[PDB]
Amino acid sequence: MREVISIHVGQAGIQIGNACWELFCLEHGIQPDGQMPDAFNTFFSETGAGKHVPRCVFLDLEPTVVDEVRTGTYRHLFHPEQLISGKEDAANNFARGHYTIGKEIVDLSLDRIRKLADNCTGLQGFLMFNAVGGGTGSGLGCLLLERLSVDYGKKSKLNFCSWPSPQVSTAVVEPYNSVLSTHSLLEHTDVAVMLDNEAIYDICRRNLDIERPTYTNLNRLIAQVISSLTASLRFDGALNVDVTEFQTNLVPYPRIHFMLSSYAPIISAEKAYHEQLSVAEITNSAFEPASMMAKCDPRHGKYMACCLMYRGDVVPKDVNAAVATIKTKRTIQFVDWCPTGFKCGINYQPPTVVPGGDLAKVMRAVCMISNSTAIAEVFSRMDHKFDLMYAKRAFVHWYVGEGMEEGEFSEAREDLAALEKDYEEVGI
Amino acid sequence: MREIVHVQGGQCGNQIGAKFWEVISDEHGIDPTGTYCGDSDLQLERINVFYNEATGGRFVPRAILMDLEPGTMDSVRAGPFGQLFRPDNFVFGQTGAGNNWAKGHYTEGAELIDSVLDVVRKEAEGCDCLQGFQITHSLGGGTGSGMGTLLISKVREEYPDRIMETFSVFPSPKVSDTVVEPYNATLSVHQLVENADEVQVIDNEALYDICFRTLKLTTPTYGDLNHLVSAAMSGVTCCLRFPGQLNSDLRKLAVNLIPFPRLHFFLIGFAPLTSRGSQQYRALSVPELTQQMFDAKNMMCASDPRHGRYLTASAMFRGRMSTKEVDEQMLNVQNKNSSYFVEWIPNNMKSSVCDIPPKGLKMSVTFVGNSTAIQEMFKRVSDQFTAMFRRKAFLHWYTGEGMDEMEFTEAESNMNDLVSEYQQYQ
Amino acid sequence: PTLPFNAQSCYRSEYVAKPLPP
Amino acid sequence: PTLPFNAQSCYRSEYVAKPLPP
Amino acid sequence: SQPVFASPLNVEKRRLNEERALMQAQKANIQLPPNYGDMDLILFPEGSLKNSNNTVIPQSHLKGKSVALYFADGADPKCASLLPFLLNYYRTMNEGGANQKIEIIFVSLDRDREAFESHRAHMPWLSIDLENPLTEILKRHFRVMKEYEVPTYGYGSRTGVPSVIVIGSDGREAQFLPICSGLEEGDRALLRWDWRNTKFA
Amino acid sequence: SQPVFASPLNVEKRRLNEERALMQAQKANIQLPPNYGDMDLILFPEGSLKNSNNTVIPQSHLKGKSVALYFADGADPKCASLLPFLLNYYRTMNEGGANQKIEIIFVSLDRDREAFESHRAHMPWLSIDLENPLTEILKRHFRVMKEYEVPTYGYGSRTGVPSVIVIGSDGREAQFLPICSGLEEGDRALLRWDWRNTKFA
Amino acid sequence: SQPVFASPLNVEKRRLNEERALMQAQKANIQLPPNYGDMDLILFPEGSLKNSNNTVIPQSHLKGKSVALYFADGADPKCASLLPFLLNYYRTMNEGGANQKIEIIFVSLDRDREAFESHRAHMPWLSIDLENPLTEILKRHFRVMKEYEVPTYGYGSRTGVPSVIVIGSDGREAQFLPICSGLEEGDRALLRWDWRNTKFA
Repeated sequence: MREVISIHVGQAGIQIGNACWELFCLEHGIQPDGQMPDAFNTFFSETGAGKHVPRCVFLDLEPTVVDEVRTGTYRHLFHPEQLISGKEDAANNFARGHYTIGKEIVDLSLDRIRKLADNCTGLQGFLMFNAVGGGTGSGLGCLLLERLSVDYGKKSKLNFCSWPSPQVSTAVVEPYNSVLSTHSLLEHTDVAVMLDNEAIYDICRRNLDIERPTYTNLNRLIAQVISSLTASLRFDGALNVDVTEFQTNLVPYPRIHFMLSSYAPIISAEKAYHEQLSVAEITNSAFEPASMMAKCDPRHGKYMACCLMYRGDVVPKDVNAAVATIKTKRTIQFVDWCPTGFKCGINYQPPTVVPGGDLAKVMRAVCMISNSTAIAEVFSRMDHKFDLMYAKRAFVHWYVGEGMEEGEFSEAREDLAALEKDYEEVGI
Repeated sequence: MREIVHVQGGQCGNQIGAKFWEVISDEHGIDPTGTYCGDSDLQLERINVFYNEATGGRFVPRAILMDLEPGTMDSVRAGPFGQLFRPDNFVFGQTGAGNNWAKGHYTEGAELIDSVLDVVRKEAEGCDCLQGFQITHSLGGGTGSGMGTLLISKVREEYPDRIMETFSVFPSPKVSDTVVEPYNATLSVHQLVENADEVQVIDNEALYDICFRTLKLTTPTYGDLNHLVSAAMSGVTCCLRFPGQLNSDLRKLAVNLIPFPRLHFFLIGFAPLTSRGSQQYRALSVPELTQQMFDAKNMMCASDPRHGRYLTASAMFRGRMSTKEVDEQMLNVQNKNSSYFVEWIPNNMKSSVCDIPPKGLKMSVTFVGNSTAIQEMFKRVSDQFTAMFRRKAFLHWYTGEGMDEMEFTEAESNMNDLVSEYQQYQ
Repeated sequence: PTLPFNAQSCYRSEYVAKPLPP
Repeated sequence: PTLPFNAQSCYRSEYVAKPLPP
Repeated sequence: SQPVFASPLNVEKRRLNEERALMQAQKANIQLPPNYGDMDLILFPEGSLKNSNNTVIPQSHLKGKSVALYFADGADPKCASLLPFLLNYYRTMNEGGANQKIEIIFVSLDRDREAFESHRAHMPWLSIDLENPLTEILKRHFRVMKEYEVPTYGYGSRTGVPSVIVIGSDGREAQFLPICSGLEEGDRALLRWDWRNTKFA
Repeated sequence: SQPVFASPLNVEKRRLNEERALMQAQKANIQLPPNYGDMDLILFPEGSLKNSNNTVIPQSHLKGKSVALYFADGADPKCASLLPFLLNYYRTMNEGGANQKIEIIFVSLDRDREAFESHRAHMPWLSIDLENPLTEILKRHFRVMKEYEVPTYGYGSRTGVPSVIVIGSDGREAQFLPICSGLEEGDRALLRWDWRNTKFA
Repeated sequence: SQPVFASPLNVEKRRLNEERALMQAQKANIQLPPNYGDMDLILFPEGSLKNSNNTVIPQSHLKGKSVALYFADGADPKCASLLPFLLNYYRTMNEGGANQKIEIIFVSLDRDREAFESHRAHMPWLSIDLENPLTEILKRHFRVMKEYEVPTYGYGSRTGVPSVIVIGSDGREAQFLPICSGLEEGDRALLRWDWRNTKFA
């Protein structure tokens, strides 16, 4: 009846897909098997006698990261065809993942997608998780969004882009991948949320005081965001916020759909039993630049619009008493044509703690999503790192020789340059 | 799934390649007899990459032995882990190339090539889907350098899109046995700059410096030297065989480390490396690895990288470790030594994490650097080439087999322009 | 003379069949 | 054979959690 | 008279049940010889089975669980290869749930005592002792055999080694999982276990 | 069937509980074999635990306290390092209230009687005697070993000595203290203890 | 858990009280484990204390008084020096008023019975016999050690012999009298003893 389809593409999408589905299953009380022995309907199906199969697809061109999903604990939970695999990777290459290797895996993708999305109409949309820096994450990621746009027009296509960090990249061909994707992520994606990697790394190193996180500690924190995102979709709410609600509220014009994130509180068990997590306390920490999930200081930008989702024992009254304080604060400021700039959400069911995790069992929480002018720096930084490389044609022979043509970089450059001209024009 | 076809050329390639199969077999728990011991999934889950079932329980490697004289592969058969190889994968020669690159390439390579290439056709195509090849050879020798490279030329034409990496051991700087060294080395490079994809250079004198100055072995035999080269080979292919937090195949390495298609000559180090005396005293950690790794003492070539610029580097880590510690050290290295990294590219390094370490070590790292300090390698071959090509010393051997004098001049220019290319980015 | 192998992965250490939500 | 170390800090000697007055 | 006629356990069953039928008929319209439906069988005698601590459990303990016989030889490469998957499968299926679902009996094809001990020490499931006549009896009953030296009575061999056959209370076979068989789908044969429809009642 | 299926306490528990389930079933659509929820076991017999004066306390003494096992070896440097921090934590945490909070049991991986008593002289918490088979049974239950000497059934080492394991009433692994683990907080990990939710009820 | 948690006497206290609590809970929001306020022990049994010319004195006679334990040695020159001052102090203080206010119970750290009787022949206050394990459990409870020979559970040696410790009802130290302590006021620390507050109820 009421559905939203998850699409995971690439390395990053699969790994963060794993941690997402662990929490979704755990808080809905379904086993490794899939039988809990109608609030779940948005995420899971009904397959006979009390058996729930998730409404997701895993895409990767290499088998070795989807092998380990088919091999571990949740192998009886995912339908076998809902994990689609090739035999060879895309190898950090946009060109490979789009034109060469990508064409014969999207036909299997759209078959599984269509059968998993036609059972009921009133589909909210598609969550998409991709690594922009990656090969199949970027290359294939454009292509299945291209064909989705032709088929299902009217319908939300959200994205959670794992964006290159300002200082740590661990890939040298990655400025080419990021610029080429951003051009086509502009045309056929409704909402883009940036999850920078080392933004979350130092958040852990300050708040949780964890010296040795891995990707899985990163995946649990992203999983808590998606849960707080769609809590109103699944559960009872005092003022519920859906996914169609966002696009109208955070996107002033077509080109501008790049938003940041901040979740608070995140404190360990050793400093949570000291803290009275009042609504004022958690909303102050949400707007702090050290808690943003992009490593991009909003002090050199203006908040064009902002969205706040509360979760727990949260009264509507203390929200208004705590958002009015943010409006009067002088360090944070709003664009002139946005006098009012807030969307609020209160959901009842408190955040679910994963055992053996590193968060703490807490009474209330905030997830904040904001559209800013400070986004001008994150493409102006790629502006530099792309003209450094492309000047003397570094790595260009790879892309040309496997199907692309020269001048797709020039077209990607013009659209990125026009995007910077666009954000600077809004901020005036 | 994916398989790597292994091809071993020359006396060096057999003695080096014996130990490579000894370390992979130990890593995957394979008996000298051929069977398996150790009841864990991790080994056999990705065993197709190297091995092949025989339906007697037992495995055969995807290996193609190759030499022009029957002696050197008699020794590898008589040894332990010598029963492992299928005896049809050997290809024999009776004549042999006497350190003469010409008659290795043109005359006595041309009648054995139809036999060895038949073995490759049968074995490579024989899987579901091939990932590529790897060749191990010396560029100082005759059948490692002359006939080894002709195999690469023909396999590359038949299989254009497959990866093709090599572990070539170059001429030494200091002492030069097999006096026709720069003729073999120079003529090999121009054939190996066009028809090869990734090249990892090793010097013998770099290996002997590591032994005598760090490992402190009294009598380092070819068993001990080949143990270390094998540990480098296993490092660059961990991802193919075990899972990890950040996967990295062979093609993934190349597209990062190769900015322009001409320049693909790489350097190799391996950490950790300490004597058996100081094994228990040394604290093993990610910062301790990354500073052992970034050292000319540790490097497996006789070219000091501080004379040049790391154009692009990479580290393939193995072991249970935190990403953030990996991320800080790769950033710490670029922040303090800002003059040893080329400027018009930020963050010159790639990180990779494989979960399963080598057996006995809890954490390790192998290292790949694309430098313009390898210019000083080719110059020291270029002057040595033109020193004896001036006098036309030992040319009748080469020119009596079928070559013209024009090929020598092309090999000069095709190596000097590569020298000039490393100048351009410095 | 080969000692046996004493490693288990990141995967097996933490993705186990968990007990039922409260 | 040995004679043992016996000394501890002034902080731990006389700053311990005393029970509250009635 | 499942799955063969010419088996020692079937002739044992026929003997005791014929005896008991004669006795109750002598006390008393009784079909002599009794119907195989009317026959009641004690499969593992009172002291055949033992857990990993080598203490006997009665046959009645196995109620509510899919019991699978596992014919294994120690030295066999194939059984040595199958063992880790089976451990993992036992792990996962009996850990992730509300009741115990499956249980395994180990039957040795080894030749001597130290081989049997060394092989059985790796196994947490129940096992039958080597010297016991029940091992040979079960081999004949299921016609499991390493290579043909046993005179089969006109039949053939159902399987080689290793084999897993899930069994029922009456001594039949409910499913013969194809490890090395007609289908030859080793280590993927485990996934076909219908523990719902195969219960030791 | 927690934390593992194949552990000696769980196999004794299964045997005993369904033995009693068949007894009351004979005496009387009660589910056989009984659910892990329906099962109850006595973990520490009457004579297991002993205090500083070697005077025995029963298991029911532990009710309402966060109890944790401590697997220790006398001569191991890591254990020698960890002991003073654990003792200071015991001190301060239990002193700082008008209620008992936590308790430690000592499980000995040590060589022999003399060394065990010498090491046990340093601990102010409870202990289990080394000759008692319960020590070995607990080790195989919680998968702690000093190296691969006793077989484990497709499982791994959970940890090494020294280790602190917060336990429950029924052999539940309530939480792992990361002393020498995937996290390696030597002498710092003790602060992770959530004594509030893990009560020996 | 006053003044220590790792005491044998505190372990004995926890045992008795929590046993009582469990039996009461079996018989019937009763707190397990019991509160330290609610825990009660019998400290000196009827056969502990012996007075002048060897007559048994129970605990009942210690009520409504300020009671101090005198941890003393025979051959220690500091003990030989401290003894006459405490004798004069005891005499003067008890004569000075209507009530007898203070009492001293003597805990011996002597080698043997001859030394015990030789030293105790002087003293007129109460004394605990050397064979009774009380004389060592009290020692471990109030952290007294002549020489670092006691297995001591990360304690500090709170005092050296001689020492006097004012005891409460529930075993808590009322006050430390600083002879060989932080104040180091030998033979004049006696005057710091307040007797209004430190009443043995």
